[PDB]
Amino acid sequence: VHVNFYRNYGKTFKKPRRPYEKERLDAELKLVGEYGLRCKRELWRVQYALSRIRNAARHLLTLDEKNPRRIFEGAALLRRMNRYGLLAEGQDKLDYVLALTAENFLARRLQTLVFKAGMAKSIHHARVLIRQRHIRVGRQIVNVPSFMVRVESEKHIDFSLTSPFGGGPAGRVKRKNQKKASG
Amino acid sequence: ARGLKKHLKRLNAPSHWMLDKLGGAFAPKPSSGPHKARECLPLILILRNRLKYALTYREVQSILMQRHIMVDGKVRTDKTYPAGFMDI
Amino acid sequence: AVTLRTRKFMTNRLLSRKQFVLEVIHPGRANVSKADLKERLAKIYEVKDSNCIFVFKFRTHFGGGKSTGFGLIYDNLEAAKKFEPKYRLIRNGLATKVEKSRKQIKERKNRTKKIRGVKKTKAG
Amino acid sequence: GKTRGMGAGRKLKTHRRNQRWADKAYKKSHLGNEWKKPFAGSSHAKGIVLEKIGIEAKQPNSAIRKCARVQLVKNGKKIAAFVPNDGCLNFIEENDEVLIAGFGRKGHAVGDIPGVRFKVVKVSGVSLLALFKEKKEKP
Amino acid sequence: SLARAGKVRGQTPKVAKQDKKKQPRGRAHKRIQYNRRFVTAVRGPNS
RNA sequence: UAGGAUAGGGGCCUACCAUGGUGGUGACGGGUGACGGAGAAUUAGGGUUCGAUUCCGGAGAGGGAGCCUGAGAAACGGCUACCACAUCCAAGGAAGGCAGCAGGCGCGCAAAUUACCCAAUCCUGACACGGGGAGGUAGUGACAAUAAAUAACAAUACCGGGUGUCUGGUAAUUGGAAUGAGUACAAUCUAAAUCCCUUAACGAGGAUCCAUUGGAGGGCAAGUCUGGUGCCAGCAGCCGCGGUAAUUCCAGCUCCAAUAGCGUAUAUUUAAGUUGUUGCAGUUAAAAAGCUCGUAGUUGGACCUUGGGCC
Ligand SMILES: [K+]
Ligand SMILES: [K+]
Ligand SMILES: [Mg+2]
Ligand SMILES: [Mg+2]
Ligand SMILES: [Mg+2]
Ligand SMILES: [Mg+2]
Ligand SMILES: [Mg+2]
Ligand SMILES: [Mg+2]
Ligand SMILES: [Mg+2]
Ligand SMILES: [Mg+2]
Ligand SMILES: [Mg+2]
Ligand SMILES: [Mg+2]
Ligand SMILES: [Mg+2]
Ligand SMILES: [Mg+2]
Ligand SMILES: [Mg+2]
Ligand SMILES: [Mg+2]
Ligand SMILES: [Mg+2]
Ligand SMILES: [Mg+2]
Ligand SMILES: [Mg+2]
Ligand SMILES: [Mg+2]
Ligand SMILES: [Mg+2]
Ligand SMILES: [Mg+2]
Ligand SMILES: [Mg+2]
Repeated sequence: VHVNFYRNYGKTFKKPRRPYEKERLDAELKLVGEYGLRCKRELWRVQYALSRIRNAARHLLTLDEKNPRRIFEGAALLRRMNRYGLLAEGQDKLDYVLALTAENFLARRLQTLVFKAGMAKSIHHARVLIRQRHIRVGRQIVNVPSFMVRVESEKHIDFSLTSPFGGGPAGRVKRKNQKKASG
Repeated sequence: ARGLKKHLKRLNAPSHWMLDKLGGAFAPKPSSGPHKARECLPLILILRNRLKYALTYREVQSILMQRHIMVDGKVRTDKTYPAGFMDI
Repeated sequence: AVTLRTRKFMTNRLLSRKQFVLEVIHPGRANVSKADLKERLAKIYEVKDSNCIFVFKFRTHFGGGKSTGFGLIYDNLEAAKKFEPKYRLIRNGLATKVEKSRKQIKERKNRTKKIRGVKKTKAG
Repeated sequence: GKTRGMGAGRKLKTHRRNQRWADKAYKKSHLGNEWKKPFAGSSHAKGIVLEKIGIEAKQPNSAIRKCARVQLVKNGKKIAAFVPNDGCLNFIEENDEVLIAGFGRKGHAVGDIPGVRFKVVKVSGVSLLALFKEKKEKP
Repeated sequence: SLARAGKVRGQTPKVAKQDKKKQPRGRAHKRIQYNRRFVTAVRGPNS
C-alpha cells in the first residue's frame, strides 16, 4: 500500500459547453481585460466556486424555515459572505446570496484591492508587483494575485519591509547603476 | 485467512481514535485484554495522541520499560494494552 | 537582532527533559544555525553544558524572517544518551557513525546461514 | 397503453428488458460481436505493410486515395488503411512497421473512400505528422 | 496509379518564413486583445 | 430411523425405509472480455455506464491431489506423487517454483530503479537492544490535479474621443527602476544525501531568458489577401471543395480559439422525451394480433366515529 494515495484531490474549473459564441466571448474578454487576468481559466474557476456556493444556497432555501439543517448552514454561509466582503451589512438573508455574481468575487482579489488602494498605477502593474514579492497582507508576504482578502485584513495591505517600495535596500538594477557610477 | 491477524490498518481503526489519515499505513492493533479492542484506548494512544509525554513508537516503550504506568492498580508494559472504560 | 520564543512548553518528568516548540525571529539573516542557537538556548535556560540541548525539525516560513522547530533540554547528559536515537547523538558529536551497507549485511547473512558450527566466522 | 398498476413492476421491468434490443447501440454493445472485428476492441493496432494500393473516390468525387493494404500482427487479419497528408505514401515502403487507428466514425466508412475504416498513424515508429512537417526522418 | 503521389506539394514554389517581433504572452496578450476590441474599437478583424 | 465421522449441527458418510425436492414469481442449462462490496464518471429530478488496483470479505501460488508439524495450514519464500516446463552433472544421481521487491524475455496500442534505510507507521522474536523489498526515502513520470513567469511605468513620435486642453491607444524609439528562471557561498531539510522554504555574490532590451497546438465556406470565432496546382495532388467527422479567377487543396502574410497545454482513436455519460416509471409512440411516417374464449399475472362500485367537550 502507498499511504500517499489517500490524499483527496479535485478540479476547480469546468470549461463551457458551447466554445464559440460571440456574446459570451466578448463578455469574458471584457471581464479579463479590466480585471487583469491571464486566461479564461482564472475566470472559469471563479464561476465554478460561485456556482458551488449558489447551489448550496439554493438547496438551503428549499428547506423549511424551522429546519435546523437550514438555520445552521444558513448562518455559516452568511458568516462567510460577511467575512469575505461579498454581502453587505444590509443583506443578511439567504435570498441576497443567490444574487451574487462573478465580479463580486473578482473585486476581492488581492490584485484588485492593491489597484484600488492606490498602490498600483494599473491593475496589471498590481499583478506584476504582487508576483514580485512586494506586497504583504498583515505581516505575511503574499505573491499570489488570486489571494482573496477578508474584511479584517483589508486595512493591512502594505509594501513589505524587505521591498524597496516599503523600505528595503535597492534592487540589483539600482545597485548595479551605483556600482557603475562609483568608478 | 488461515489464522489470526496481527496488523491494523489506519483506515480500519476505530473512529474515536482520531488518527491522521496520512500518518502511516498501520495503526496499533489492541492486544488481547479486558476490553473489546473496539471500545478501548491502547496505552500507545495515551502517552501519545492524548498526552505529549511521548513523541514516537520508541519513547512509549522507553517509558513503559521504566514501569511508569500503573493501570487498574498494576504496572503494565504492553504498549497496546486495552484500557477501555473507567480504568484508573 | 534575533529573538527566541518557546511555546507548548512541557517538563517531561517521565523522560527527564523539557520539550518545546521553538520560534526564532531573525530579521536580516537567512537562518540561524543550530550551533549558533544552542548557545543562546543555554544562556536563556541556564544549562551548564551545551550537549543536553537538541534542536531539530526546523523550517523557514514563506517570505522569510522566521523559523520554527522543536527543542529538548536534558537534566543530565547521561540521561540524554539514554532516550534519543543514535543519529541525534551523531549530530552533536556525542557518538560515532558506523559505515555499513544493509544489502552487504544481508549478503553475508544469507551466505553464512548454510554453514553449521564455529566455522561460520571462518568463511571470511 | 401502459400498465400502471402498483403491483406491475415485474411487467414493466421485463418489457423494458425485452425492448432494449431494438436499440442499435445497445444491440451493438451487448451482442458481443465487437470482439470479432479486426481491432478486437482496441483503440489502435500494429501491422505490416503488405502492399500500397489506390482506390478511386466514390461519385460524384473524382480522385485516387492512396491507401495501404496491411496485416495486423495481433490476429493476422488483412485491412486497408488510409494514408493522408499528400506525399505520405512515399514514406511507406514494403513490409514496413505501421501503427493503425480508427478513422473516426466507429466502424464506418469515412468520406468518399469506399469501404475504408482505418488510417495510418505511425510508420516505423515515427508519426506521419512529424515526417510530413519534416520534424523527423524515417530510420 | 500511385505515381502522382505528392505532386502539388513537391511542385509548389517555396517561400521562406518571415521575421517579426514576438507577440506578448499571457496577461499582456489578453491586455492587447482587450485594447483592440473594446478600447480602440470606437467590420471584420481580418478585412 | 439408528449409527460412523467431525471441534461441532447436517445425506457429511453407511444400513434400512418412504417417494419425494425445484420450476413462466423463469427452476434446469448456457454467456460473461464476471471476484463481491464500500465506491467511480456523468448527473434538474429520475437515470445510464463502470467497479483488476492501496479499505472489508473470498480465492490462488504453473495444473490437479494427498499430508506432517502446529493453538491455528489441506501452508507451497513446507513436504510427497503425477502431468507441463526447466537447471547443473564427473551421466551414477541432485535440486526446482517472482500472481513478493528490483530486473529480463515474450505478449502486446499499453506501464519506471537489478538504488538507500529501518529515521517515521507498525509488526514479530527469549527481546527497551535483532529484523522487516511490510513501510518509508531518493530515481524515471505532461496518468490525473493545484498555484502560477514569458514583462510593468514614464518621456518622445504617430493616431483617436470628452479652436483649445485633457483622456485613451501603437512605435526591433529613448529612459530608468523591479524581479525570478538560472548559478552559488551558507544555513536549513534529511537516518545520510537531494528537492522545497531562506539567503551572500552574479544574473534581462530584439529583456534571442525567442509559446505552442489546431483552425480561418456552414455547423463554429476568425480572409470572398497574394503566389502554385487544375475533378490531378489533395481536403473533407456531416453538407461538400478542386474541371485556368479555389474564401475549403499546397504555401506566405494577416486573423481566430484554448494557452503550458492542445490535436487524434477507441470505450460510455450527456445531448436522447431516439428506451420514455417520471416521460415516447401504433388511421396515412415503423408499429392493433383475422376474430372470439381462456388459466397465471395486472386491475377491481358504494357502505360501518361522530357529535365531546377538555384541550
Ligand atoms: K457433524
Ligand atoms: K505453535
Ligand atoms: Mg494475507
Ligand atoms: Mg446423526
Ligand atoms: Mg445409502
Ligand atoms: Mg474472470
Ligand atoms: Mg473489486
Ligand atoms: Mg498493481
Ligand atoms: Mg484484499
Ligand atoms: Mg491458500
Ligand atoms: Mg506464473
Ligand atoms: Mg499447496
Ligand atoms: Mg516466491
Ligand atoms: Mg505465502
Ligand atoms: Mg503510460
Ligand atoms: Mg490557408
Ligand atoms: Mg463565422
Ligand atoms: Mg487562388
Ligand atoms: Mg419516437
Ligand atoms: Mg406505406
Ligand atoms: Mg404503416
Ligand atoms: Mg382489427
Ligand atoms: Mg373500493
